[PDB]
Amino acid sequence: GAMEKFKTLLYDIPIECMEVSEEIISYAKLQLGKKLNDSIYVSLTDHINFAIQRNQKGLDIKNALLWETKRLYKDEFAIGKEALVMVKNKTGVSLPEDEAGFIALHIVNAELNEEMPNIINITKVMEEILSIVKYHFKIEFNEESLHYYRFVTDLKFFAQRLFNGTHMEDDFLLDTVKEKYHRAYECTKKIQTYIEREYEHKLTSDELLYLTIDIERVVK
Amino acid sequence: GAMEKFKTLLYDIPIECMEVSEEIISYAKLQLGKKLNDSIYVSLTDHINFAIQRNQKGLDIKNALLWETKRLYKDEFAIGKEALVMVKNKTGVSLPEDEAGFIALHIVNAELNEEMPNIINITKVMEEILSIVKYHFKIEFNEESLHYYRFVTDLKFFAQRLFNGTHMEDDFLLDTVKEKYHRAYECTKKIQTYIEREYEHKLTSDELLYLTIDIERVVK
Repeated sequence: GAMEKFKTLLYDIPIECMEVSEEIISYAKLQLGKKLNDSIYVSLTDHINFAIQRNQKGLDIKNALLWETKRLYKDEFAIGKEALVMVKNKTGVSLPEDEAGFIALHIVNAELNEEMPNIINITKVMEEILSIVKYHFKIEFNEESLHYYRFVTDLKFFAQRLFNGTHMEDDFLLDTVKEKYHRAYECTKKIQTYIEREYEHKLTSDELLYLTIDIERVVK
Repeated sequence: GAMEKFKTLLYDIPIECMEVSEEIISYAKLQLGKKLNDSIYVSLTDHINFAIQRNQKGLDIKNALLWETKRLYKDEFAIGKEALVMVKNKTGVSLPEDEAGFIALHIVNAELNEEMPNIINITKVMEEILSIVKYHFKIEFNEESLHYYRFVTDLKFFAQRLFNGTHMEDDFLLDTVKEKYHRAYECTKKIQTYIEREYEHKLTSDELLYLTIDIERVVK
């Protein structure tokens, strides 16, 4: 049919692919405890089928977002890791960890129809800090610059740490930027105080250093 | 059917969803010039359908990997951005940029059956630098630590810059870490020389600073 490709997989689907897809999703539902978009069954059936085909032809894939996925979508990644074990059990094929990341993203997609609290929290703090810098210097960001990319990535790092409750050193590296980049540091202090008072969270010396350099790079 | 969910979408698919899916994929193929897994038609039909449903019920989604996607999958993200325009043209709905990121990842998935040169290059350089640090200190990395996460993220940043040919300041921030973290800096110098000689690429003062701090944090 001319419209078959929009709604169904266009090939003879191996039963084993459907079996492992169901096994993975059953485990995902057990761990997450939330409803998942039924299309996850289609997406994983197809994904595992071609993941195996790639491995069989000697193509070892690489996932550019592997580490960020592991950190930001910890629960989905854990399921993705177990999924690779299930695939090995079913087919005898050992897929690279990179595939656990892609499986994790398929699960995230199936979860998009309900709010994701941790993501909302992290993005909220990022927005708040960006707002402080914009207002302090009365500037608009060049969101295409590599410096802005570094800045926003650092802010996500900070926000993640804040909501993970992870507790951590040496101010020697900060005392130096304080002198040369004093204007940027004035804003760093405002952010430090805001975060400590609003979230009872203390940024580390390293975070304050990165924040100061980031502000200097993006504002100048 | 008991197996329908593994191969087809389980609902009355709006014709408009298939229409915009085809429009987006036609453009993706025009821009990328490569073959795409036919399942991309199913994935995007379903994705846009629920993306619109989310918007209509007041759920504004957030994409935790938005910036990394924009940077690492530039071409796919550009298509994702244009896709949001096509969706607006078809339905009158303006989706958040976050959705452009998810659309980009669906495209990346459809491209996984052929090598992706840029990704291979970036990951190769990351591996080479990690190898230098491991061999220099005769250590094994605690890949679960936040310090390792920062380290590997920085390495990807460096590698991306290297293959993007992006040219950029002040060594004052490096002269300081040279004294306190001298052992780490000895390794920073080896990496700097390796990258300059092997790739004709010069790391910046900022990159050398981050690299030195990263090594100190991960080794100690």
